[PDB]
Amino acid sequence: ASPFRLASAGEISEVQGILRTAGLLGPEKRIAYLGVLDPARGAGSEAEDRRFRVFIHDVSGARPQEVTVSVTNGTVISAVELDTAATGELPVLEEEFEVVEQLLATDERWLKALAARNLDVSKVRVAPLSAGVFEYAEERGRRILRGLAFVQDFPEDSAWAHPVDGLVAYVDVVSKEVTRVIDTGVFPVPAEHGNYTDPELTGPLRTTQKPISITQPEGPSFTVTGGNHIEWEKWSLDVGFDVREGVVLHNIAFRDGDRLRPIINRASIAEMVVPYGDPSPIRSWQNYFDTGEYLVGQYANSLELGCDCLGDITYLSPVISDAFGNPREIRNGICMHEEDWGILAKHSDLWSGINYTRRNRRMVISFFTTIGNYDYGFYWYLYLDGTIEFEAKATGVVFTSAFPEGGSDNISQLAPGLGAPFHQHIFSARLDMAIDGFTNRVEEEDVVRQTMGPGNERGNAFSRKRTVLTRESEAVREADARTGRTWIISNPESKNRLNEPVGYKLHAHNQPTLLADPGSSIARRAAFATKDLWVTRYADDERYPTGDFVNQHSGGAGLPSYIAQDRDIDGQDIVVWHTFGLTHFPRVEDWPIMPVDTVGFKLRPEGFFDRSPVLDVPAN
Amino acid sequence: ASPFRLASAGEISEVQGILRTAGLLGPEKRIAYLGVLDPARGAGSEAEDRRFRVFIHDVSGARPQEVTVSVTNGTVISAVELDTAATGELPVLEEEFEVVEQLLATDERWLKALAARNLDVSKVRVAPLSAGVFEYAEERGRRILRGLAFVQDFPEDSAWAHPVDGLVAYVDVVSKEVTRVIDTGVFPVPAEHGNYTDPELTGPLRTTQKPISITQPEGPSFTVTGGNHIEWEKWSLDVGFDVREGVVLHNIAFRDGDRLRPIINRASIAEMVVPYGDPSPIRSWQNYFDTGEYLVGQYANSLELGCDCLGDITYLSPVISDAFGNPREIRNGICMHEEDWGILAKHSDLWSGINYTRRNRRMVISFFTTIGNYDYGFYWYLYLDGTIEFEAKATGVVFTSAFPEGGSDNISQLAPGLGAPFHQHIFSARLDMAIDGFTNRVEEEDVVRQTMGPGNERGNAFSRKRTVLTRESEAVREADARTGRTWIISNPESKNRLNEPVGYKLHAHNQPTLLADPGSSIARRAAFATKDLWVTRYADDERYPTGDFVNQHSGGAGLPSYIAQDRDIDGQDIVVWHTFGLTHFPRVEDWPIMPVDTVGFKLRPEGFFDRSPVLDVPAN
Ligand SMILES: [Cu+2]
Ligand SMILES: [Cu+2]
Ligand code: NA
Ligand code: NA
Repeated sequence: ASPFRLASAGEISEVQGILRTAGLLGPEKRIAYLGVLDPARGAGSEAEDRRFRVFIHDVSGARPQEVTVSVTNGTVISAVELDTAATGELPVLEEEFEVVEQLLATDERWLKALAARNLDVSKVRVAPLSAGVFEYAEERGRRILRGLAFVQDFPEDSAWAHPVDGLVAYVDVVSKEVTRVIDTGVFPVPAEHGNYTDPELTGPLRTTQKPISITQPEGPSFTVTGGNHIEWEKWSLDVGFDVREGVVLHNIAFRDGDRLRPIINRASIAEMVVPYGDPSPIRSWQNYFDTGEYLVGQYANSLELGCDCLGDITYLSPVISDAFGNPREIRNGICMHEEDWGILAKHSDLWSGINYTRRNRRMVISFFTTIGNYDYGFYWYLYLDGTIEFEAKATGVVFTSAFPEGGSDNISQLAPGLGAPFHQHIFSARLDMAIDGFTNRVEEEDVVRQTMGPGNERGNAFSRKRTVLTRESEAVREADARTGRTWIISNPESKNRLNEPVGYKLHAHNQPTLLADPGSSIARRAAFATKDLWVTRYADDERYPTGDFVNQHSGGAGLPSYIAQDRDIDGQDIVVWHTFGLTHFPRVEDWPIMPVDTVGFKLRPEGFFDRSPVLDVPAN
Repeated sequence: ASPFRLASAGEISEVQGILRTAGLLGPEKRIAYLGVLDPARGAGSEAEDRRFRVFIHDVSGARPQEVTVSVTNGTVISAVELDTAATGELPVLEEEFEVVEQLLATDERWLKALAARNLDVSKVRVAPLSAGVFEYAEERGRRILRGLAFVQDFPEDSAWAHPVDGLVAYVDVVSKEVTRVIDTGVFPVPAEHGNYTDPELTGPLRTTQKPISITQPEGPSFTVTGGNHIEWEKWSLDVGFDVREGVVLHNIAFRDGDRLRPIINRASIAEMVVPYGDPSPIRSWQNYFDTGEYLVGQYANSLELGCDCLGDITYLSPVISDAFGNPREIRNGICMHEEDWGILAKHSDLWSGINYTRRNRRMVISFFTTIGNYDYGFYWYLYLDGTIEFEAKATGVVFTSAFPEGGSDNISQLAPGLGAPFHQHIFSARLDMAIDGFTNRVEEEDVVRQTMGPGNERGNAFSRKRTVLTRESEAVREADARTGRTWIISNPESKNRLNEPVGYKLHAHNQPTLLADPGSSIARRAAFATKDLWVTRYADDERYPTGDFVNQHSGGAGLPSYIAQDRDIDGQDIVVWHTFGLTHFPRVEDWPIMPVDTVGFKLRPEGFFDRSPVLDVPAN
C-alpha cells in the first residue's frame, strides 16, 4: 500500500515487458541502472503511481537512453537519447568487467609485456577500472576501461599479493579494441602469497575464544509492516533499497507523545569516491566512484546469520534488475536488529537518596558491499535518545603495487617488494531534512573565546555564535575542529516550550577532505569532496553530488552546478550534503586482509524536545 | 606475589599501625590520601617491598605531612612537613563537605540572605565546592570551601531544579568560620521540579522494550590470577586501583608468538578539570579538579549486575583507606567483561572464490564515580587487533543557575527560569609508554599536500611527513584536524621484518582545549589543558600534570615545570600526556537528567606487527 515499499520482482518483470513491447529492449540493449522514483512533493498526493527510471545501454554503439516507465499504468512516460560526450557515460556494466581481461589476452603488445616478465597469460588477472577523463582526446564519447594486472599462482590464490607494476592498458569495451598498452619498465612481481586462510600463514587457530550468546527470548522490540516499515522505540521510518545508493532511509520520524514528528525525509550515501595519491603514470588516473560509476547496491553481499549479523536478526531481501530486465533477489541483503548500548543515564544523588540507572539501545540497519578488492559495510543507527548516526566500515584487501627499491613518498611497504599506494575513501551523505516539517534552515555554530576584562574579570567566560546560511552561494562550509564547529538544522516556525526553534545538531568527525590539487581532474569531478558541508534547495532532479552520469564526465556536474543557482535556503525545503572520509596510509597490519576501520557522523537533538525524551524508559 | 597486586585490607591496617607506632597518627590526624607506590625502575630490584604514600591532615591547624611507609618492613621511610601556602593544600576530606551547610545555617548573614528570599533554612542544601586561588588574601594557607545553595522541597526532591542564584559563601573548614557571604541580589528560585522518577513527569513507562539476553555459556575468555592479573586474547595486564586516579592499567603487553611484547607500562587518567564559563561572580571561581582535589576513586559506585554491567561480569572490589586509616571495601567497584564488537575483517573475492568473515570483540574494564551532581564512567577497551581505547562517559544532573530575564551569552535555558552555565570537561591521560621496551620516541605525522607540476603532472599525489620530537622544549604540541595530525610512538631500536621501527599511532578526537583566557587563574593551574599533547622524560616524582597538591594551589607545579628541564626524549624512557575533553553547551534534552555523552582517544599499531595480528581468529 505504501508508495515507499520495496520494488517487487513482479514490478521489475512488468518494467521489462513494457520496455520490450515499446521496442526499447532489443538484444543489443542492456539495463545499466533501474530504480523506483520517490513520490514528488505532495502532502495531498493520493493516487498510486509507481514509476521506474531506467538507463539503457546499447552494445552495438547506438546512443543510450534514459527512460521513465509507469508500472501502475503500463506506459512509457518519457524516453530521451543521451549524448554521452556531453552529459557522461552510463555506469559500468558487470558484463564489461570480463571483457577487459579477454581482449588483452590476445593483444600482441600485452603478450609481449607479459613474455618479458615470464608470466603465463592464463595466470594474469586484470582488474577492470574506471577511466576518468584525462589527456586522451580519442576517449571522448567512447566507453573506456583501464586495466591493471595481478598474478594468480593457482585458482584459490589471492592475486592482490602479486601486482604487475609498470604496465597498464586502456580498452574500448564497445568496439572491443585495446587503444593503448603502456609499459614503463619491469618491476619484480612480489612473490610472497597473501592467502589468509592458508594454515602456513595463520598458524594454529586460537582455541581461547568462548562463545558470546546474544538472544531475545521474547523476540525483538521493533515491528516490520508492509515489507519495509519499521516502528521501534518511538521511531518510525521506511527502509528503501536502490541499486546505485544501497540502503536508503525514508520518512524518519519520532513519536513525541501524541504526535509523529518528522526529522529526515530521505537519508542516503549519495556518492563514494576512492582517489589514489600515487603519481606513477600506471596509477595516477585511478579514482573509484563506487556509488556513481559501479553502483554499490548491485554488489551487496548475502549476510550470514551468526557471522555477519549476530543476535535476533530480521532480514530484508531486496530485488534488483539484471542487465536484461529480469528480477534478481539479493537474499538476506539487509540486516535489522537492536543492540544493547551500555548506560543511557545514571545518577546517585546524595541529597535525595535516589539511585537511578537506565540502559541505552540502538536499532541497526546494515548492508555490506564488495567492489573488487574492497568491502564496505554501511550502518545506520537509531538511538533511544533521538540520536541518528551513520558509520561506514572499510575492510577487504588493500590495492597493491610494487614497492620501489629506493623507497617512495606516496606508497607504503607491506611485505618484501610489495607496496600499497596512499589513497582516501570519501563519502557524501545526502540528508533531505524535514525537522518538524519542511521549513528548515542551517546555522553554523562556533565556540567563541572571550578576553579577560570588564564583564569577564576572572577570564573564565566563553560563549558561542550561530550564523544563518541564507543562500546557496554562502552554504559551502569547511570544518573547524579547533573552534568546535557544528551545524544546526532548525525549523524557525516550530518552537519548543521555551519559545526556541527546534533543531538537530550535526557532529562531524572533522577528517581531512580531498587532498588532490584543486586544478586536478579528480578535484573537478569530485568537487563535493573538497568541502565538508553543502546546503541546497530541494529539487526533484538534484539527486547525486556528482550528477546523474559520473562515468567519464569531464567535471563540474552535481553540487557545483546546483549551488550556482544561489537559491534561498533560509526557512525552505533544504538538503544537507555532508562530506566525510578516511585518509589511508596503509600499515603492515592491513596486510594480507585489513581489520575494519570506521568513519561516520551523527545528528543529536538540540532543543527538539521539551526535556529528555527517555524519561519513560523502564529500569527493566 | 606480584608487586602490582591491589592493596589489601591487611596492608591498609598495617599502614595505620605503623603510622600510629611512629607517632604520626594521633586522634587529631586524618588521612587525606593513601596509595601504593609503583616499583622503581629496575627489572627485579627489591624482591618484595610494598611502599605506601600518605598525606596526613591535622584538624587542629598544625602543618600536614607527606609520609612514605614500607608495609613490608614496618618502617617510616620519610616524613616531611608541608608548607601549604607554598606547595598547595591537601585534597578535600569527605568529612569537610558536611561542615559547610551546618556552619552556614547558624550564620546571621546567610540567614538574612535566605529570609530576604522567603526560604526555609531547613530546606536549603549547600553544594560544597573547591575554592581555587583568586583575589582573597585571607585564604592563603587556609582550607576553604565555597558554598552554593539549592532548595529541596521535600526529602526526595532533586535540589538541582531549584538553584538560589545571587548568593555564595566562603567557609574555613578547619577553624569553622564563615569568612564571606556575598549577596548580589535576589533571583527567583525556579519552581518546576526535576524529579525524573515522578510518574507525573515520566508519564507511563514504556512497555515496548523486549529483553536482550547476553550470556556466556562456557564462561568468559579471560582469566584473572593473583587477584588482578588479566590474560585475554594475547593481551596481558594488571588492573590497579588508586584512590586519586581510579583504575590504573599496568604492564600492558601483547603475546606475539613466543614473545611477550610490552606496549604501555602505566596508563591512567591523571587529572580532570571542569571549568565553568559563566562570568557571574556567583560562579566565576568554579573549577573542579575531580582527580586532584576530590580524588575520583574515593567516590566510585558499587556497580549492579544487569543494570550497570550487563553480561558475564567479573568484579573487582578494591580497598581504600578511610580518614582514620581503616580499610574500606568498594564492593563491585570495577566491572570486567568481554563484548562482541561486530565485524573484524571481511572479504569476498571474485577471483579466488573464497568468502571470509571474522568477528571482533573487546575486553572492557570500567568504573563509575559520582561527585555531587555529576557522574562519570571511565572505560578502557582492548581489541583483538591490538587497538587500545579509552572512553569517558559523562552523565548525571547538569549544574544549574537562574536564567536571567534578558537572556545570557554564557548560560543555556533548560526550563522556565532555569539555566545551565556553559562549561568543559577536560581529561589528561598519562601514558608511560613502553613500545617493545623503554627506548621510545614520538613523531608528529601530518598529511602533506602536493602541487600539480613536474613529477605530479595530474595533481593527484599526496604524502605525509614525520617530525621527531627530540627534547622536552619542543614536545608541547597542538592538534591539527585539517592536516590529519597524529602522533606515533616508536622504538628506534626494535624493527619489524621490513626493517622499520615498530610503533603505535595515537588518534585524538581533536576537540577544543581549554577556552579560558591565558591570563586566568584556571589557565595557570590547569596549564596541561591548554595543549593537546605533552611528552616528558620519565621521572619517579612526575606523577600528575597539575602536581601533587592541587587544592588551592597557584601555578608553579606540574607539566610546565617538568618541561623546563628540556630533557632528551629521542629514544628514551618517555611519558605521553594527552589532553582531551568535552565542551558542554547544555541543551533542553540534558534536563532533568543527562543522557550519556562521550569523549576519548585510541592507539592503533603502526608497523608493530609483521602482518595482521588476527589471522589466527577462528570462524566459529
Ligand atoms: Cu583504504
Ligand atoms: Cu557537562
Ligand atoms: Na528538505
Ligand atoms: Na616510558
